[PDB]
Amino acid sequence: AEPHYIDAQRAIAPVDAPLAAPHEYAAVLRSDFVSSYHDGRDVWTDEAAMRPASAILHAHLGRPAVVLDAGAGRGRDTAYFLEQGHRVTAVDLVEPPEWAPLAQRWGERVRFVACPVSELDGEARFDGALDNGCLHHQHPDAYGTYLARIHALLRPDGRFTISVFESDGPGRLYANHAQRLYREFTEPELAELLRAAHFTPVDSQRVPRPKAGLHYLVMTARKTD
Ligand SMILES: Nc1ncnc2c1ncn2[C@@H]1O[C@H](CSCC[C@H](N)C(=O)O)[C@@H](O)[C@H]1O
Repeated sequence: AEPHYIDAQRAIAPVDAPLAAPHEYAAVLRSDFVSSYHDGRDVWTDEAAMRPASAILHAHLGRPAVVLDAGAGRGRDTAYFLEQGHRVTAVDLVEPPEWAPLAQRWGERVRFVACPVSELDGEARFDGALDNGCLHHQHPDAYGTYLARIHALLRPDGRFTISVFESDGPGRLYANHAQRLYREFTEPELAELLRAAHFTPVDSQRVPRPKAGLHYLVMTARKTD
């Protein structure tokens, strides 16, 4: 494992020290994201390779439905889902200004919550859920609880689409300069993670990131019976 650029601006380096505890890490996570959005360093928002994941989830729903956007950022995917007729709940640690014009355009069809995914209450509220680059930044000890919340929030026939950084070789854990964690996955590794979280993968796509010279891995799953 060697340091490498993960996006236009950020080089990430393999973690070699003991990780910050999950409680401390939550603050590191919020701090980096709020600074990045404030500064306009959210280079993911306008990356063209980020657009296929939402269309993939819609294809697996096939109808207007109720969709959770977990880690929704500025709302690009939320707008995409609303344009298909979905009702959407968008959740993020950081509330950006762009949620207001979206609320104006879509009214009661969109709901926004500026909270961690883990704070979402309820069960069986959504037909679909999209994680477009959120899970792969969580503390590894929090993957299970994060995915279990998604799993519980989905209805029995729910679909979950997740996009992560694709690894070249066995996936490793890295950190950016602000100490945000980045996990890259192989397809077997991501499938194994989902199966352990009681999801059964039904599709997976390697989405090129041409300007970054990398790929996203976009996997869709149902609940395991
Ligand atoms: N535990 C958590 N709960 C809610 N949002 C989180 C989170 N951890 C990270 N995030 C948010 O996850 C997003 C990852 S960046 C991707 C943003 C958006 N999905 C897009 O497609 O552009 C950031 O907006 C970050 O603030």
